[PDB]
Amino acid sequence: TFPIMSNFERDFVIQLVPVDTEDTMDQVAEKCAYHSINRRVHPQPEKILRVRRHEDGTLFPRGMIVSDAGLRPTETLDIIFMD
Amino acid sequence: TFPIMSNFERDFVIQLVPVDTEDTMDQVAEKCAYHSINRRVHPQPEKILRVRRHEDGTLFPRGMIVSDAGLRPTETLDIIFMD
Amino acid sequence: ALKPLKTWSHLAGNRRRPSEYEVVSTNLHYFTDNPERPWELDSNLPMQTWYKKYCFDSPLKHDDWNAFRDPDQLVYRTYNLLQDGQESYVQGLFDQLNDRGHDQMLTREWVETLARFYTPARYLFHALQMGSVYIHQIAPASTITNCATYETADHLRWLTHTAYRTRELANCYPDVGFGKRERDVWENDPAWQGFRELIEKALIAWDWGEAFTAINLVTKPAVEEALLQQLGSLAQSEGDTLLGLLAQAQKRDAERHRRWSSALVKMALEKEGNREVLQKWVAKWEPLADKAIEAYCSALPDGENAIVEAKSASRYVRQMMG
Amino acid sequence: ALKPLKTWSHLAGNRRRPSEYEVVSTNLHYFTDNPERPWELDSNLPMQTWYKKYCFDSPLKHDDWNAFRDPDQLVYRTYNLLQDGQESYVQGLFDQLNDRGHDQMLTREWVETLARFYTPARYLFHALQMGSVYIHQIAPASTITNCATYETADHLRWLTHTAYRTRELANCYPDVGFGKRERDVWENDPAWQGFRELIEKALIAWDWGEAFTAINLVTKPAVEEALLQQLGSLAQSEGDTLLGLLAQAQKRDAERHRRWSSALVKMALEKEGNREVLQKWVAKWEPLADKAIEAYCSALPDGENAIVEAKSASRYVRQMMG
Amino acid sequence: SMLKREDWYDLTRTTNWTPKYVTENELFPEEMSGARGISMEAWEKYDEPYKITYPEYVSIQREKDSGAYSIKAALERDGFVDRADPGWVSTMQLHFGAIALEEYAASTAEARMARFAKAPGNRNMATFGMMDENRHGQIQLYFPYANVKRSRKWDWAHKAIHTNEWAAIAARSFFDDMMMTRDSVAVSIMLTFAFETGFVNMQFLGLAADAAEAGDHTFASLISSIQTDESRHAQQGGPSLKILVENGKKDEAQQMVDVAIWRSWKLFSVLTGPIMDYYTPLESRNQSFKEFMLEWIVAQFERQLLDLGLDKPWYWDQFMQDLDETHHGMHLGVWYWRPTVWWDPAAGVSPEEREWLEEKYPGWNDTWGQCWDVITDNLVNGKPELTVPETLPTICNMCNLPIAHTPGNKWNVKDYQLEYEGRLYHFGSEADRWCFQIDPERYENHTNLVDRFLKGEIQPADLAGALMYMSLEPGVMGDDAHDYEWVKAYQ
Amino acid sequence: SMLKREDWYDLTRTTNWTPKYVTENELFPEEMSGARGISMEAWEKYDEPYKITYPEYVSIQREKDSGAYSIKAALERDGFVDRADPGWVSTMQLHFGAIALEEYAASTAEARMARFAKAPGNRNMATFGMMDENRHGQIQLYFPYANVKRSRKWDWAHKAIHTNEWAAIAARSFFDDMMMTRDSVAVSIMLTFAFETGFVNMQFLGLAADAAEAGDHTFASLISSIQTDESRHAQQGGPSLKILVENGKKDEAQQMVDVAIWRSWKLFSVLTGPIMDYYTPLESRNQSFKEFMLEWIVAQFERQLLDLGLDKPWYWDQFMQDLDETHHGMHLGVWYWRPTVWWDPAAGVSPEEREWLEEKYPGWNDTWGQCWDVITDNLVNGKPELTVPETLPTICNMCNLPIAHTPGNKWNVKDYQLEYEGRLYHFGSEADRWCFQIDPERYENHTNLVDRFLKGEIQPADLAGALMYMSLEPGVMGDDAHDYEWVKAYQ
Ligand SMILES: [Fe+3]
Ligand SMILES: [Fe+3]
Ligand SMILES: [Fe+3]
Ligand SMILES: [Fe+3]
Repeated sequence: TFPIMSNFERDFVIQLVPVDTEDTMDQVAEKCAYHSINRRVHPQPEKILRVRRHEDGTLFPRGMIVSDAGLRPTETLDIIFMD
Repeated sequence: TFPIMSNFERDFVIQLVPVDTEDTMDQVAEKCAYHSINRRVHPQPEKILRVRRHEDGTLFPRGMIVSDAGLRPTETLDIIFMD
Repeated sequence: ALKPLKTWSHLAGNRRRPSEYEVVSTNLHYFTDNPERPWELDSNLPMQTWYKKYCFDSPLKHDDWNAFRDPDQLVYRTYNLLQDGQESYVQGLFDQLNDRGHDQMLTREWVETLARFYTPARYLFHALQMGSVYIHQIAPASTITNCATYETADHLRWLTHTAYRTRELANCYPDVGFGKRERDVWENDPAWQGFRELIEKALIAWDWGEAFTAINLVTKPAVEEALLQQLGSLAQSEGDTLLGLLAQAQKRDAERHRRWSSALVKMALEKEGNREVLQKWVAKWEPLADKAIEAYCSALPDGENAIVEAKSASRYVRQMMG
Repeated sequence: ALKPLKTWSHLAGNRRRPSEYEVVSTNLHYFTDNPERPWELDSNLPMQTWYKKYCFDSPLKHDDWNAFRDPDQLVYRTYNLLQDGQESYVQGLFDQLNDRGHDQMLTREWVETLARFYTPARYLFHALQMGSVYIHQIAPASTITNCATYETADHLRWLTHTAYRTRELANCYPDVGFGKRERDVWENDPAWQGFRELIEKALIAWDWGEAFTAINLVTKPAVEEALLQQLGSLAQSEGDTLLGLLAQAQKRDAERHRRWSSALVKMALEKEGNREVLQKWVAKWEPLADKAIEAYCSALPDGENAIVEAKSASRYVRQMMG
Repeated sequence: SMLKREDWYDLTRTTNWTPKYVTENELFPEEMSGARGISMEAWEKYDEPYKITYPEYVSIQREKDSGAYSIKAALERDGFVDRADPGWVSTMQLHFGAIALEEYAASTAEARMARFAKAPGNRNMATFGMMDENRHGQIQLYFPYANVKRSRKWDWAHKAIHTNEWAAIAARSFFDDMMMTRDSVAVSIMLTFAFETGFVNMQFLGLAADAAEAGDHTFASLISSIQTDESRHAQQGGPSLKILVENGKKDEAQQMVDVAIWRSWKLFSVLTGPIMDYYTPLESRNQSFKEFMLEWIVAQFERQLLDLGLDKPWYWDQFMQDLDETHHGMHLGVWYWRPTVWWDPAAGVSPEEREWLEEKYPGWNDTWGQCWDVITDNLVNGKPELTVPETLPTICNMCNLPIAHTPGNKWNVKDYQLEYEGRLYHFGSEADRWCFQIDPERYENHTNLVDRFLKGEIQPADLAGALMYMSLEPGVMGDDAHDYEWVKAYQ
Repeated sequence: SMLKREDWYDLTRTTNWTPKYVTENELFPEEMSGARGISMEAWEKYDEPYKITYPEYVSIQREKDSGAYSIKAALERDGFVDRADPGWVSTMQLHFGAIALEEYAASTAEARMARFAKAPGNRNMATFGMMDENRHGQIQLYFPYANVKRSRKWDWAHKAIHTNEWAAIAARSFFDDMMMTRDSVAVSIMLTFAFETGFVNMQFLGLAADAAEAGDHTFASLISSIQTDESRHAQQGGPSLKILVENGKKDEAQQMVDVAIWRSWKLFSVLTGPIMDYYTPLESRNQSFKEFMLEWIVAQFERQLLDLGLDKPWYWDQFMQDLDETHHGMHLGVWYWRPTVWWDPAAGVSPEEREWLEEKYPGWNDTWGQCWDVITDNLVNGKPELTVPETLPTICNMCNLPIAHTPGNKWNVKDYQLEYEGRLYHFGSEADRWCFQIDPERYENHTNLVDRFLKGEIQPADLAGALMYMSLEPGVMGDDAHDYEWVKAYQ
């Protein structure tokens, strides 16, 4: 278990979202979407959710796992729509 | 011209009504009706309006004129429905 | 249709916006609307006759008495504000000089002087109360009446101070007779007979103008100079600081009464012949005032000078009015 | 769901319906909610350390300081009602004794005594103001703090009376130096050095319990007996009735401060060891109080007796508390 | 320290003395004092139940105005008056015009007692009473003054009693008789006991409640504040009555009470009755005028009279019966003659209101309802001109109010005429005629509005001339309060 | 006779003396006084513009309470609170809970100056200021106390600041920083100049007007009365700033002002902004929060700073931009997380309200409106559970408020993170992070609610556990103010 701050695209607030060190970025995005999609943001079925480090804008590959991302606990991440 | 107080039957208030010393009781009743009938009292086409001295209840004939009634100025008269 | 006004119709077109005082005190008496039948009843009733003879037929005349304005502009609201503060001061003196044992420090001689010259005043002060309240009910304008209203309240205030101190004195000196002996002193002591005759006679002067003069212009200045000024100065010099301060505090009310009385005289002098009317009344009542001052003050220590000062000070009140 | 209560949750189940005083004065301080971090910031800030050392770590202890209740039950609303009346009385004295020319009747000797023993008090009274206002900001309960709040307002009141009279005296005696010379008298006159040393040292006693003791239990009784009781009695006997009455009026505030101080000591004595804690502090500060009284009163006429009386009266305040 | 009030109170009223330089009768003229043969010593037994001293008075009354004036200032910009029910606005305009200057006049009635009562306790309490009415006259001028720019009608708060408008004449007739032209003792009985203690004390309590219910907190605070002053001086009649009864005057006392209560009732039947049963919105009516009278006025009188050793007035039963009739007639009269008053009368005869009236007064619709039926039909049928008068109604020579009573199916309108010294007088009731007969010289040559009209004193001698005589002009002349909105329910 | 105030006033503040038995630094500890190297003589130039003495204070303030308390008592039985708009009731519950005890705490902030300011004029004015806040704490406890039997929510007028509910933490964070843990001079600047003179004075003026408009005259009279006390002690910062600027400290002065104004703004963006633009009924909105800020707050600051010789804070332009965004986020946050506050938040997004918002804030619907679109659809479609949260939002380590900003078509939400001594801090703005960086030791180990949750200090470590940790239970936990009535417009 590892805490991160989700800054979901088109949402208005950053939120606390607990992910797992073994989660892939895709699974991180899914856990983050749970707190924004269909609550405050409309789904975009034709897009793919990507994870980007908020501070410098580093884009993490879909398959990279938290364990290898070099994140600081509670690190803020942008969850953006792409393709 | 002679002042009398009209206490019209079924009305709620006594009123000042100037009549003429030469008026018959029928004409007195008519002048009194003007201030009560169709204002506060419904007509009674099947009845005849009579004049009665309020204080003692003396009934004056329809054809008697004010001049012969022995009324005190401002005398109160009942205007009643009869027959 | 009649359009709404910016003030009362009787005050419209005053140039300056009516004050609270003018809004609540002017042109309120309606018995003056029909001089031939002041009250809404038979015109021959005793009360109709009383107002026609004592109000309307008074030789002190004016075309518009409702124009009178109290210089202090007292209103019920401001009267209570003013006096509540003054009573906070007086009751504060009573409370704290008592805590201090002020009455126990008085000499026996002075205590006996209080029983003779101070406490019997409850009768004289109440007589003034009656005097000013009669003026209230017979004056020709509501603004004149109101000044008499508040003045009456002040006279009751003085009576009340006196009643309170009399009990306090009785508690401190049970043997003197405080509270019990005053009526006999007022009724039989030579020092008081001058004032007693003056106020008893003035109390039956029904003409509103003569009542005003007898009570406000002649009797009050004499009572004030003798009982407040003279007795108060004596009290201080004799160690009774409470009475010295109390008398001074009550003198503030007296000064206010003189201010409105002076304003009324001023207004009256707008009409030819009124000064002469007022001087006639003063001339009739002044001799009794002198007698009052002479009998009371001569019995006080250094009496002859007290008499001279009181006479001079009271006459000065009228002199300054013209 | 939580049901509505009949009073505040912290007062529910009191058996007797909470008074206005309890409704607006109890359990208001929140810095006492987290003794380890009183303020909502970093726990090592100077102010965090200040409250932990001077409030929480005080040897004067109790499990529930919020239980304290002012015996007079003062609230802002009733404080202003009470004091507005008292000021009506004091300002009335100022106004009317002035009209009377009271200051012109004082002897030159006494006027010089006022410049030395009376007017410099503006510094001592302001020092008390500072002393009680510090107690306010470091006391462990809102009810204790409030008593200090109103007490502080009273000290400012005394300063204000003194500032006013100082100007009046300066106007009446321009040559004396009233208003100009007080700082030098307070700083250099032997009569004042006892009090000056006492209050300067007491002003840096940061522990809330020691501040309470130094200021309310030791310094104030000494200041009150010397400057109000002793100087006030002297003033009266010397013909200065204004000061005699003024000092007596201010003494009413002092009596109230003693009432709440006495109530706090009473509460403190519920805990074993507190009496000893308080007696320790009194023992430390008492010697300076004696010095203060001795230096000031010995310089007054009949000084040795003034010293004996003041010492006796001030000690009696603490004696009656236990 | 301070003394307890009870320890020194008596000295404030130990003020009687034996005159020497003038006689007692000179100092206390019987026509002004009314000591009625009862000695000064006997009058000194007078003991007011509610005591108060000067310092207590100025302190308590200061706070009273502080609060009332503060509330007025806080609610002024709100302009509640601009959105209040029209019936409520009319209630206030009627209120201020009818009593503001009479309240002020009462200070003179109090002054009469302050100077002429032989009972020293009476003299002091009347001094406070004098101050009280001074307050009431002033505050009830200051408050409506705020509305002068809204309608000329508010000017009548000051103007009314200075006019010959019929309602003003009726008011002065009552007040001048009860308190302005009576000896001191009579005033204490007729004014403070009969009218203030008997009617005003409870009336203002109900009025203040009605104001709150209508949403007018400025007026509610005003009336409410005013009535807390009442008993302080209203208490003055009780002690006087005890003294008259324990000495040789139970009959004289009874007669003054009989007169005062009846005259008070007549004024009440026109100024209060119509308001409770017609101007107050249906949903705000907690009880009817009759219910109010039985619960808060009548029983209290019986209790008071019994305790004083007096009897119920001879007219008591009739008075009870009239609670079902009189005010209904006064209302219909005021509404029908609406152009003659300075406020807008509210008809109060909508279907729902008529249901309430039938419930509160069984038989209303078959009597009073019939007059209203004709009026309603004319309004529905576009004949509004038949809802306003073309003549004057007969006026009672005592109460100066129209002579009216039960109409319709139980017609019972009567005139209690009296020929006295070559003049025919008309009275609205047995009791009104009696008030004249027990003291004819007190009312003999007074003339009511009708008398003046018939004498030629109103010129031009027509309705327009009469309106001018009464100082009425378009702008203040009354009309239906809700502008006939209630007619829509009949179509 | 009496002296003119101006003739003796200076003697009341001629109280500084040269200590001898203790040193000046002992008597005036720098950490409490903040004299900052400026001499006692230089501080004596301090001259408060608004002067007042003890007798004037007790007299004027006595009448103040007489009026306010009298109005409260006169309107109490009316029960306006029971029929007031739900959004208004929420406004008051939020108001009392958030400031009643902080108002009282301000008397200690004033006491800090009364004892430790080297400027004698400051010491006396702070004594009056101490009394003022004593009044404000007490009266704002006495007033809501009247509603305790209506809802447990009113108990929070006293309870709130004693809890760890997030809004209470944010409040203490602000107040403890501005007035409770600063030296005397700092307090006068940060509290009286920046916050009271800069925000509260005008805010209470608008709040009192809003209360009157809502029909709540008790609250209107309360707030109105309270704000007339403000400038008397709010004036204290101005003179301190002049002295710092004319001596060697313009930069130190500027920095305190920069910090205080920003922190004040953040608290204002959550406690006032949402109320003006969402809780206040559409027809009662005289102007928007942004318009209020530009007209009554911003221009005034610029004027004040220019006159003091200071500059506009470095963040001024950004601050201007945020008037279009911040409070909209604070509102959405409070409403979405409504169960976490003690009042019922009003959504304020009906068709008409959204039109107003678009007019007042061009672009609102395409940004903020989109979040609300999703929320509305879920409510219309019976999925209310998607309108409440299942996690905590990220909280700023400075203002302790959620980190939120522009959503929708112009997404611009940013976190100004900072790694300091092995810990990652999150900030809601550039200025919030700056406040930490210029004085890190002042905030270093403080922990916000999220930090505590992540540390294991909240147990059970779930939402129910967090609610309990914040002392929240059903009955006071918030929900939609109008019970979702606005949803009907969408069906
Ligand atoms: Fe009255
Ligand atoms: Fe009355
Ligand atoms: Fe405040
Ligand atoms: Fe403030």
